[PDB]
Amino acid sequence: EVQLVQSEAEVKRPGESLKISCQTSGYNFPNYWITWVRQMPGKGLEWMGTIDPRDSDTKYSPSFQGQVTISADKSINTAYLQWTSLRASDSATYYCVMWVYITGNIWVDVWGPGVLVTVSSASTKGPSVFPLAPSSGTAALGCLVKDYFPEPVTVSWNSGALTSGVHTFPAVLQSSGLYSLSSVVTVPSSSLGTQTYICNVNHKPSNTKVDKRVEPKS
Amino acid sequence: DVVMTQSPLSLPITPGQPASISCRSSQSLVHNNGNTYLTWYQQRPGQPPRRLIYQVSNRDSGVPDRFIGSGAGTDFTLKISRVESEDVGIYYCGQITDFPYSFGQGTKVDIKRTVAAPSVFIFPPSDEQLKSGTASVVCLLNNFYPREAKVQWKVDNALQSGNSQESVTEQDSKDSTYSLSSTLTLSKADYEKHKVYACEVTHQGLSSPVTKSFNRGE
Repeated sequence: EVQLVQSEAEVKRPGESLKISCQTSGYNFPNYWITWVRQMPGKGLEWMGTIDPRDSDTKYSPSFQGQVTISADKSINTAYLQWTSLRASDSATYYCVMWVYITGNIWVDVWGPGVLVTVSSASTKGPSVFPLAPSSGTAALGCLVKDYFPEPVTVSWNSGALTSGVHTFPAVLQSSGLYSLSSVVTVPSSSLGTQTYICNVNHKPSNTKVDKRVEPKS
Repeated sequence: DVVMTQSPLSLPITPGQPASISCRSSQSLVHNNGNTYLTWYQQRPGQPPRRLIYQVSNRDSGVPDRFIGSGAGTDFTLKISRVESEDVGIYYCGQITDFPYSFGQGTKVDIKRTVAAPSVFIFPPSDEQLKSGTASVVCLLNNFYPREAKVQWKVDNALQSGNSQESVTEQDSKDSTYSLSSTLTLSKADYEKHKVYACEVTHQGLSSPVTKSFNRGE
């Protein structure tokens, strides 16, 4: 089966350059094009441009021309998208898409896995974990995972054993340029005296593991 | 040159029922040879897009018969015959006839279920976070449907603006509900100069808005 391999997630600073890559795997012939598509979080798909690897002919969207360059290396079945000068607005997911054609308009359409590009002035920081303590049926408790960079953070409860009724919200970007999320769990109120609940927070870019026990306090 | 308009933006479907997604172009998509080359994509949550339909109605390999593409000229439709749990996600029409290429804005298909009111909980800031100099107060809205909701913050019976941030989970696989967090961020100083902290929640499944509150220090 044909498939595209994309380079790994990038964290960059405003003004730096960046080249991301896309490699065809398991397709022989040269009857294909490679196009790059941007998707902001929560937003739709945007065509950025298309390259014919055979002659390196390119077509650019008018909205991205002069911000990016598309290139191809047939010798290794790889295509590239590069910026000279990144901006925070370039924080998005970028897909390369292979269009295998028959001047014809009919092809087959293989998408890559996407790569997340984070452009920000923040530096790596591990989270502070705070308890969202249950109070005075069904009770709610949780952990606030505050002030970390970059994404992602993984959260589990009781080392993966507590799974149902768990809601880990997607993180939001604070004005500090740090991320913040919470994870909550609804539990039977009787269980709050008999049981123990610990959130396990993993932020691997800073090698931070935190286990915080959320207890009702008074 | 060509502008694609897609409707509706969101589409609640009862499982087993059909979904119809529309896509209109600002000029006829019929190429100079007499053929039309509109495509449709599906993006499952967290997944790359995959092409379903090309050339208006032809289906790509492996895509089931219940995806039916139709249309002519400027008016095109994707019909999903019997929407099931695996079809939740965003659908995009794709125009590659005329340069510049573009995608519709996307139609989010979710699962219709009976209205469920949010269960609301409020969390005061931990004393650990207060020693850090910042107070986060969290309002949790748990397991509601539909997605529309509004939360509003009041401090010492004074409405707040511009100091809160929201986050929403995607549709839960089991119960088809959403949950929402809103976080109110104050300085420690500001937090201690006030007494009662409350969040008000408005949702189709509530007859009147609900308020959860606490008194700092109680």
